[PDB]
Amino acid sequence: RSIGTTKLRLVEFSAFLEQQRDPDSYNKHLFVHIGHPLLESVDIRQIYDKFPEKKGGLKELFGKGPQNAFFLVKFWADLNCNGAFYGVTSQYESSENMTVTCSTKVCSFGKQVVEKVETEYARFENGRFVYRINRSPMCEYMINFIHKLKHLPEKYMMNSVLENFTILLVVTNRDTQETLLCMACVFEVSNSEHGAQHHIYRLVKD
Amino acid sequence: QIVHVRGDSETDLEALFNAVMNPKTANVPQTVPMCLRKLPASFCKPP
Ligand SMILES: [Cl-]
Repeated sequence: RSIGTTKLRLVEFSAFLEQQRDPDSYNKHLFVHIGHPLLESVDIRQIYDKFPEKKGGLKELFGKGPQNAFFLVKFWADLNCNGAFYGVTSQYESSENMTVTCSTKVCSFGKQVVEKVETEYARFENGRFVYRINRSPMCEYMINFIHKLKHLPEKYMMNSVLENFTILLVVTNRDTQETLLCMACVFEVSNSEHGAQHHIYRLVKD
Repeated sequence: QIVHVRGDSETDLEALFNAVMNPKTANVPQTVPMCLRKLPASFCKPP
């Protein structure tokens, strides 16, 4: 049960808030995290309306394939939190040496409102190629979004707002423009005591 | 990092909330709720 193919695997993903109250005090809160037996599948037609369908959109990407590179992740975000830094850290691995392009699209009502684009180079670690995106800063839209969500009286309202909010992550082989991984993300707010949770699904044609 | 922020991102973000806080006033698209869609039962039941 992992987000990955024979060519690229997402090893770790986490989104967080870091707070440094004084020089001796450090605090880090995770909003969501991945990575720290068979996957269920999801008909991709059930989510096309959740993501951009122009040129370079999910439907087009999925048609080009490989379809085994495509995943839907349902997150329960941990918003239970009180110098502040909002960031995202991720790690990928491959058997092949590549220059990798990582595209993160924030989408509201199925339309792209923000795209972050990062280029990553392989380091050889522990017998394979590894890609690390360390402490990537959250765009202002995300930070303001988390704040407004938190100002809401009840959790069910937050969930209602999240109905229209998705994130699409696409990782591309820079040399071949091949899709390595695509992660379509949907969110609810956690109500558990273990905090953030998630489900991973394979996206399939019908 | 390269970041492309769309023209009305502040408006758009506000639209995200009054869509739920002021539904009859907000002029925003509507959608089938995820938990009502043809998806695995686990989708709205946390592990
Ligand atoms: Cl995890």
